[PDB]
Amino acid sequence: PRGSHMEDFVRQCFNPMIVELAEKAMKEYGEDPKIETNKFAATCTHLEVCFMYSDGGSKHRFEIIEGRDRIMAWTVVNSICNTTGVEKPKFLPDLYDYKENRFIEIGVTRREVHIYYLEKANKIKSEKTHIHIFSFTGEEMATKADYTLDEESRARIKTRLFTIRQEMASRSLWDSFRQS
Ligand SMILES: [Mn+2]
Ligand SMILES: [Mn+2]
Repeated sequence: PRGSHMEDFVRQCFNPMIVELAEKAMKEYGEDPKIETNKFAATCTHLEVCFMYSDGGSKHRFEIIEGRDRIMAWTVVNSICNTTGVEKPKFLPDLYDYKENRFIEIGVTRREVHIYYLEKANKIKSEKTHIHIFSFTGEEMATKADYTLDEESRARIKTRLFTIRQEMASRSLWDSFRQS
């Protein structure tokens, strides 16, 4: 195959359960983790960030949409919309907040945080879908300046993102990863 250094780093940087879910998500979209290795790394990163995020709240706060099968992911969205009356989002969100009663779109970008959110806001164009963006530089940006979780839970996410960046840069892999 294509013995890429990025593929072997991804498999040692993320735990096997995350790597397996990212592989299933890329193949479900008809893409190869062995060839498009940058999206392989990004898919694993978005996955771990979403799971660290759901771990920050109370025991029953979040329903995790990301990481499920696409058909079942929309099934839980139906049950949430049909039991709480919240409008149906057009695009698949990542979580649902049972405390604040809204869906959450979590993004991870290598550019400045207001770039990615500005694109996500245009694409979403829903209504109450909360947007929370993280950067690889340590910045974050959320809708209405409402960051949902307290500072500690968001801080350890920022620390992990910068650790992944350092490990990539130490392997001469950060430059190509940033240009995508
Ligand atoms: Mn998602
Ligand atoms: Mn997202």
